[PDB]
Amino acid sequence: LLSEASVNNLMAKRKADREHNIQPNIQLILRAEPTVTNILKTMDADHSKSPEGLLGVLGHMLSGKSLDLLLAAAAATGKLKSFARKFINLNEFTTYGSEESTKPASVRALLFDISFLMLCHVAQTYGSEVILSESRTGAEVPFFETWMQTCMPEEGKILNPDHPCFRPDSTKVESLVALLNNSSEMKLVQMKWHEACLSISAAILEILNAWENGVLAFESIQKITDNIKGKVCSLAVCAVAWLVAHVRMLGLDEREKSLQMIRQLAGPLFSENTLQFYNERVVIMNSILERMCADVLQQTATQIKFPDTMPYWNLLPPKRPIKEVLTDIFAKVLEKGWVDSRSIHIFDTLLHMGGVYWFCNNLIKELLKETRKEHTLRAVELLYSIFCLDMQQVTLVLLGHILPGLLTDSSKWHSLMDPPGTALAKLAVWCALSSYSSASTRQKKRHREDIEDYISLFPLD
Amino acid sequence: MMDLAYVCEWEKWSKSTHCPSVPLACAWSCRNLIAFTMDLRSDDQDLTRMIHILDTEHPWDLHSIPSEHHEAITCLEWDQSGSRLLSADADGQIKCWSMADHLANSWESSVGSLVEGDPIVALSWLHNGVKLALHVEKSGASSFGEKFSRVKFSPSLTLFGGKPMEGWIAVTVSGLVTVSLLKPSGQVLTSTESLCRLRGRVALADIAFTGGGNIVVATADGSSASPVQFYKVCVSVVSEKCRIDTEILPSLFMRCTTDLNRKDKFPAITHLKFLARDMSEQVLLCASSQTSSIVECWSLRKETILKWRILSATNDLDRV
Repeated sequence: LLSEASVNNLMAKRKADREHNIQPNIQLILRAEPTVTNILKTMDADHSKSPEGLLGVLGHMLSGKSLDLLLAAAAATGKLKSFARKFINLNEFTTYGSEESTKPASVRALLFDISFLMLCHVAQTYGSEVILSESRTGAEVPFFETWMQTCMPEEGKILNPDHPCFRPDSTKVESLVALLNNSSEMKLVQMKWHEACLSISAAILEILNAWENGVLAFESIQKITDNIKGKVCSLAVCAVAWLVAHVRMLGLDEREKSLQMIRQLAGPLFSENTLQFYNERVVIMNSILERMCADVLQQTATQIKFPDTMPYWNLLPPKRPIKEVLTDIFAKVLEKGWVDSRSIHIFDTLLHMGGVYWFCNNLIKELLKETRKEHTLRAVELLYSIFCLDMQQVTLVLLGHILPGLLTDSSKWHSLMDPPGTALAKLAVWCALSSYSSASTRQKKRHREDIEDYISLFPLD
Repeated sequence: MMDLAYVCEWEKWSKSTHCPSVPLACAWSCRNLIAFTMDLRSDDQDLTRMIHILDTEHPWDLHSIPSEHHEAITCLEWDQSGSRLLSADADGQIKCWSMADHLANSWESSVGSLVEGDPIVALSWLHNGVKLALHVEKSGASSFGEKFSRVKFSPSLTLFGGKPMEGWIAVTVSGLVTVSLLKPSGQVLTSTESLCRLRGRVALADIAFTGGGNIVVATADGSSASPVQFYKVCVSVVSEKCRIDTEILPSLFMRCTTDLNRKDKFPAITHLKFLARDMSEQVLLCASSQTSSIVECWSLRKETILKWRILSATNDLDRV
């Protein structure tokens, strides 16, 4: 894009200005991205279906923030969609399993485990829609996408575990709850990961039934919960997940007893069963279990201490009305002269949960404090982006009930004056054209269920 | 046999148009006093917020009350007697309408309550504990004691004797509840508290008493994916204020969705109520789509200790 002729004198001036072993992430990204591209290419063939070279590569490429090096690059370049697309079929390959001896099947188990760890942070950081393809032909559906819609309780979304998908069978979970009582598994040469994962959700229901019954030895249960974290801790995560689901409809007085298993499931690490690369796997699943169980830990005031990567989560007051804490951030952002990425997630749950007709009514009356045109125009320019967060709805609710509500009475247009009337008229015409031309997953979520009779509201005279 | 009495109609008053219409509610006194309203939108807002009182012998000399409100009235109820009123609406603005000087066309209300930034999803009065039983089987009993005898429900929170206290409670649209009780003196005690840690949208709710001065409430978010939680009210005035303890009842999920045939039909809840006031073991729950409606009755009979169960349903329904 730029010629090198204007580069050289700029180099001279830059050295003049700058004249007046801590490796930065700049070059780290710079030679990370060739590695990102060639790994993204070779996972299509799975190292020509030879897992020993892949195991060596993932052993060498497992330094500090190695997964983050590819996640940031693929999200930045927009190729994270292919990153999620290809590992879905890799999980299709590795959940069923072929005939192997104990160590190639252990490598297959770690193929099931690592790629699970490579994608759960994508779900808990970059959202859920980046994983889902939303188009799969036939009944040969991936296991990971059925897991995707049913496993994790989010901060704004809770599972509804009464579904028949949550309870596939009851004869298999008897074998699941019986084989855990005996000894170590020694069975993963062909065990059908997908069939075990869904049966774990009711095997742990049987476990909590036997625990509340008290007819079993508790140290045997300790042996059980230390057995499931020995070699493959993915089944431990599956045991955590539906326990987290089953917490929710239980009352707060009825929740801490099951946590005795949960605190045993992901407490201190378990030694003497390391296949390979085990210490870092516990650390990388701790961040997954932190956010997946956050909506329980805010309710159940308990500690599990899994081991920060916790950027935007729940700094709100618990009982204060949201009016005053909603209003005061806008003035501080205006006086900053710029908007903070911290406040972007702060306003997000607000505009999620309250209801937009209330939010517009709060801000419109606060628009009527101004006499300086630049001072109100900054607020109008900020409100342009704030309304562009849901432009498709504010282009219909500003013109729908606000503008009729700005003219119905007589004295109410006394506020409509030279700074604010002109500023609001410019604000409307910025949004109107953009809606004629035609930004979050949560906006897609909240726009699904609601239906409204627009003719009943507006019969077009 | 069904009879139609009359229709009393103002001249140049009908055909409301060019306005989003609102569902309306009606109220009736212990006496023969209908309290009603209508949405008009005729160059003023108070016509929607207008109160009409009609004495039962002369439907023309109507008593008119211009109840000024910032939001339109949603639920209208009287007192158990014919002395007090309520015009429920969003963000408080609730008064207490007492009768004025034993006329037929005179009211006043100098007291009330208000809550800021929180619409109200359910509301009810307090309880008196006086009730008798009607026996049509005792037509030939030839005594008023036989045909009419008290069942003696427990009066709610009898302080300074057997007199139950006077007041009302309400559940707001968010995770918040309010209580206001009139003293034996002229003062009023009002309290407001978060109902639990979970503060959230509540599309529908209902409030019903139990024997002993406690109150069971219902919830309905409207997201069609949440459990229908139930909560209990523990009245306790600790020497300056009524500190209320809250706890979660054994709740229920919803039917006509686990059959897996069609589950996103009737996508939003439209009706959630108890069968009758002062009792909370029988729930009407109706979901209406743009075409029809489906209604379910749930019963709190003990087998969980508090489990709800289906009763009956008719052949077909329209939008109720």
